[PDB]
Amino acid sequence: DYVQPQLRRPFELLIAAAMERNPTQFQLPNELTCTTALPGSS
Amino acid sequence: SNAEVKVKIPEELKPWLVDDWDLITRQKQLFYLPAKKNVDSILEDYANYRKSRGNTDNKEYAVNEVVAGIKEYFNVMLGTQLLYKFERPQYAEILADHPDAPMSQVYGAPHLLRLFVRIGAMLAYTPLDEKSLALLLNYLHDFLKYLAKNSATLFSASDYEVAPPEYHRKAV
Repeated sequence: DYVQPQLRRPFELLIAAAMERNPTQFQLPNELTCTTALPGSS
Repeated sequence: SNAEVKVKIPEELKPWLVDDWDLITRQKQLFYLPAKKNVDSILEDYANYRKSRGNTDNKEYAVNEVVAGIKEYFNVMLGTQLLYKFERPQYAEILADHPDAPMSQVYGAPHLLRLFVRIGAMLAYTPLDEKSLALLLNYLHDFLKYLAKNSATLFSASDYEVAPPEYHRKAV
């Protein structure tokens, strides 16, 4: 007697979050390359 | 959110991701878009890979769930940030030339792996329970290891042409 985890909701949620993603730009994490600049020099 | 989901990028695929980024953005080299091995076929590979590697598998519920989910997830998110600023002309060209082209099609492995890199922060949007999280991260890592096992055979960076100057004008 065991209820396995269900991927349906996760995908529902994940796609719903993807719907909120505007066309910005793909960027890789800081450890990989980091293409972002830090707000400073002040 | 409460738990920042660390999808964990495979260290075997990191050198490839760094090279991918460099090849596209810095080298400005781009391959001929038409992908014989599209995302749909990759999903099919992965799905059947489970049942053939195992013996008495019944996780097809989740396998099919994942395939359907990934397909739509990749499709819906395609164009937003599943491609670099340099890949814009590819997106533009596909839609303009083939308005009937599926976003889950035309592109191959590099774009599906692209998804797994961006899904890291995407999972930070989604408050998933431990059960579903562990199970899912399992599949994702199984997928990642499936790709990583074929990093040299599947992923090919040699057949990349330096994108023509006029084509650069369709990106930047």
